Amino acid sequence: PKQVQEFKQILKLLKSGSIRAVRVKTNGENTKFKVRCAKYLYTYICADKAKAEELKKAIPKDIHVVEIAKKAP
Amino acid sequence: GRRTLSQRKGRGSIFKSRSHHKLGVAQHRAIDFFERHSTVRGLVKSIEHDPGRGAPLARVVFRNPRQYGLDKELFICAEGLYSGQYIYCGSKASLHIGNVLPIGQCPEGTVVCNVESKPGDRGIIARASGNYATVISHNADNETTRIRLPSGAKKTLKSNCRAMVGIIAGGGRTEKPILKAGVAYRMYKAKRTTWPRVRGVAMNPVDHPHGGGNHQHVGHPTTLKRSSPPGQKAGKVAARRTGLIR
Amino acid sequence: TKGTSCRGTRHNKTHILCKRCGKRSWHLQKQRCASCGYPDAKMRQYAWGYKALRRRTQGTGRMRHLKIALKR
Amino acid sequence: AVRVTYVRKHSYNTKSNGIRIVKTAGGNMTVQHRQKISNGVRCGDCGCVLAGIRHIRPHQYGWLGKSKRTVTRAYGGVKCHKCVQKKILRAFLINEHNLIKLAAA
Amino acid sequence: RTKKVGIVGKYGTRYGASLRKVIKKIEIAQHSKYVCPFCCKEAVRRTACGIWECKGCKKQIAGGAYTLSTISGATVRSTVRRLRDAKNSQ
Amino acid sequence: TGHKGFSYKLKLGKKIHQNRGVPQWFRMKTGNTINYNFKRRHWNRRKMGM
RNA sequence: GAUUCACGCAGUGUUAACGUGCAAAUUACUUGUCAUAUUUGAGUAUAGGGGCGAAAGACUCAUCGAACUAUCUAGUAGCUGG
RNA sequence: AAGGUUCCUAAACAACAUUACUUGGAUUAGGGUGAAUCGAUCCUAAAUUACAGAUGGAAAUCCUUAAGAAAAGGAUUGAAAGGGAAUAAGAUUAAUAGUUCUUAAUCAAGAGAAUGGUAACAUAUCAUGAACUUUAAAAUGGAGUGUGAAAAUCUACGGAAGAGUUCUCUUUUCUUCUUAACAAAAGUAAAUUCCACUGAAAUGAAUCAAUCAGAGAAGUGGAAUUUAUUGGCUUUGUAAGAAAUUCAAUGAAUUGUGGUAUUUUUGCAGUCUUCAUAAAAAUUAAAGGGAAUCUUUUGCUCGUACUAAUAACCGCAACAGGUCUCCAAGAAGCAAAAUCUUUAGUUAAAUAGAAUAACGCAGGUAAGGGAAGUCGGCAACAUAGCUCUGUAAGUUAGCAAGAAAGAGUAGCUCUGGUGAUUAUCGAAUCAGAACUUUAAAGGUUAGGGGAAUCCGACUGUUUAAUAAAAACAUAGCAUUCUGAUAAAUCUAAAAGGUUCAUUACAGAAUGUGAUUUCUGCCCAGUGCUCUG
RNA sequence: UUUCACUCAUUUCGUUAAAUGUUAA
Repeated sequence: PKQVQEFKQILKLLKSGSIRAVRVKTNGENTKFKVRCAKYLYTYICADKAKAEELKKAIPKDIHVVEIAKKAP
Repeated sequence: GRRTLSQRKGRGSIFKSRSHHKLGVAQHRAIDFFERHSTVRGLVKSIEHDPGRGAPLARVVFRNPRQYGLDKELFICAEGLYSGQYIYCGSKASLHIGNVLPIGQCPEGTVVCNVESKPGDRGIIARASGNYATVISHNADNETTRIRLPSGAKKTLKSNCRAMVGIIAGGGRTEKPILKAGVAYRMYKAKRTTWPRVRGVAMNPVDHPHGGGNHQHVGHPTTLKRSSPPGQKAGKVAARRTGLIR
Repeated sequence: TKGTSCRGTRHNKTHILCKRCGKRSWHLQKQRCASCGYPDAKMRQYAWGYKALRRRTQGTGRMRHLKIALKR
Repeated sequence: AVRVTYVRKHSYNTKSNGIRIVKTAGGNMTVQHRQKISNGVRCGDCGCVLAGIRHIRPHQYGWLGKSKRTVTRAYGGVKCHKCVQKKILRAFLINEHNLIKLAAA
Repeated sequence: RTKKVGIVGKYGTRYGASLRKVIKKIEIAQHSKYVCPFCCKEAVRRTACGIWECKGCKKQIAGGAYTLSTISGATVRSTVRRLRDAKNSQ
Repeated sequence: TGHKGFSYKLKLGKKIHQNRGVPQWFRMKTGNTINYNFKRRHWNRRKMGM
């Protein structure tokens, strides 16, 4: 698993065709966007809800998105 | 009776040499043209400890005179050699310590070690620690020279036998008194199985010719002919004298 | 301690099964079979071992191909 | 104190059977197989350990980056920087001497 | 610390007074430091029997079993030097 | 042992297979004298020497 | 190749127990020893007038002043028993 | 290793486990052992075996690269403890699990002629590099001291949740508060080695110890490597969604920060020690040289159950005997000692009940005397830790020596000494003073001492199973032969074999037995030798 | 009749059977 550091690395990651699955985890403070690629599981820790919403707009429509919360799926 | 331990030693079962950590064969390089009509320069890369022998061994590195590459030798260290030294071998080599020269180019009274008894056989005589042989005389009539062996014997050799100038390192090794049985046990780490030597008189009549009766004694003279069969040849063989010397 | 006690350390095999005779007579360190005389081409037979000859010889097995030939 | 067991079938504390006990979830301690300690490169002349090259197993240099197993210098990775300076002086000074010694002395 | 048993006091009282006196001469010279014939520093210490290494000077020298240079190996170096000079000139 | 050769394990399996008894139907044949397998052994009774 | 204790080991004494035994050599206390002439596993080498032995004729699969096994062999007996 | 189905489940108890058995490692019948990453397979070590050759009447022996029209160079085997490409956490089964499932990775084989820094040296592949050669790694003893880090134990601050005690008190005692492989790089360590500036004497620098310096110290500024995966520790992705502790009837709650304490493990740094110098190959990288011009597929064969022992192994057995290892809590103490407890395991391990005779086996005590017993203080008793004082003759001057001998030691309440940061914080250790008592090492653990004589010098070894010694060994002393085509010596023979990878400071064969002192006279006899 | 001189069987060795011998240069 690799951690991306800024937004522009994960905007570029999503618009590529190599995505395989996205899981969104909501925690007490932050939100993690664990994009599952072919090799690694890249994740982005965001601390602003507005920035989190922008990421969900950029997610393609043919890809499955899983939302995880205080209860495991 | 049984077979005495001297007989069992010739079989070589537990009496084989403990030569596993030994460095190699310490000898001169093979004789060729450049050692017979020119000189080769060798570099003393390192000086190392060969198990089972008192003298150190030098890792000399000659260039290959006919091909491209190196030629790694293993000499016996003359006392004085150091790492990074240059040594020259050949008929035209200078008379410096560590240089290998034919025995005929050395002046009278010079000191050589690791002498060849027969040309091209890469060293026979004067190889132990501190030992050396001295050149006595030359004979240009038949190209033969006389040297004095470290035992005091005089030997005649062909004048083209090679030898290294100097004294073998590690002198005075045997002047330090061993003190403990443990130290003598450690001496034969890279040698044969011979150390704890039971007296024959302490044995039994089957095991040894000395195996005595109600008093520990030999009972017959301990000086024997050279032609005694193995098994009864114990003591002193062909002894011309005995007792303490005055 | 030459009796009961010294038997505890016996856990190392000396012989294992042989490929040619099927018996546990293959000496691991001698690399030969004590019974059928392995890699030696000829089978190990002796005249003093007359019982050993009547235990493994011709006619003690299936005779898969010789039973037809002699019957023929 | 939680006591552990060897995971593999080796049962002797040989050099290749080194283990490290680490902690895991719930207070359980598991067994990790730890690597052996290697040696670095040495100068071919003075036998001193070179700088800039890591001390890892010989096959692990295949996984290393191509620039992380040698130093960008003549005889890099085989000779110390002092081992090389004397090489240059020997090559130059001796050749200079052989120009005044022979060649119309 | 000791009156007349300098280094062989580690042997205690169990090898004969003479044998401890004899080994004292060798054991002092075996562990002693010698003047290095190249860098002239008292920094040569024995590694093995017959091998001596200059510590702060990067050299290995072949010498005696317990001393850097023996008496027999000292007159030989001079003897060869004299013969070398005589051979060159006439 | 835990570690064993391939052929040795199959000769161990056959020894397991031969440690069985006479099936009941075989005992009901006319003129039958085979009731028990006298080549039977148990791990703690006799070691099979292999 | 100093003095000791401990995990272990040995086997000084009781000439204790046991002595158709827990055991075809063991147990208890006591004693000695308890890392460099140390302890120990696996692999490997040495074979019967042979090997191996810090040497007791000790050890060489409960077998040793010449192993075990089979053949010569139903060895011979002026001796003993029927 | 050895065993081999002994593993698990169900039915069932005739036999077996010195009574019995519903129990069983016993009877019957089914079920169970899943790997690209763990091992074998691969490499070589001591050693071992082939074709051709050599030897032999023969069977067969020798040789292992030397003898060969054989093998760029030397053949086969030899390690489940030596070397080696790569996998971890959680869950799951009546039983397999670094093997299955979920999740997350890694490795191999593929398929799609450069910059920067003074320098040490540095740049997600980058940034070409053939033949040939070299270097390094794999790959190398032990002791002891200091120290970095992790874990465990202990402890300080701050809480959350649950349990125990509670007529006598106790803001109390106890349990949980966790995190993998592989990677990232906010913050930040210890040690060593190098680089640049400058040039040390009024010599400095530094350690527990040392040790270092004009072929250049200390100072300042840098570079590199090591520290159980990337980069050592905290932290981060993994990853809280797991797991642990609670509550409710699947769903909810929390998961701070420290320590100048101890142990273990793991490295590092120099010191000591050797007539001891403490493996090789497979395999990999780099250099010198200048020839040439992210996605996806596959990862085969075999072992894998169980015991590993006061019941699965070897001893005829469910035998008090024997058999190689890994992990390892509290008290107390110098102590991994004796003694007691925690997690885990077990209460059965060749049958019991009653009575409480003699003679026994094991453990004890005793009036007065004190070895008078006996071959003999055999057996038992006795001294015993720590602190202080004190300690003979003799001596190889090192020891004797814990010589011998004498004094102190408890509990409670206090006082002082030994540090760190600028008053607070911490370490168990030493000394001292009053008071009280049953006057204190002694529950356990825990040397009897002295004066002489004989032997062996010492540490060591020995008759497995009646002798552990004064016997053997030992270092020391001494004698003999041998120039290596030799000496000794194995073989029937042998371009055969051992000491010998050797070379007189060596090899081989012997006697005496440390040190000190001394080794007297005899060459007729028997040996051995001679240049006669 | 030992006493010699050569090598040609023979003995003992060394290497990668790698400049031995005689002229020339």
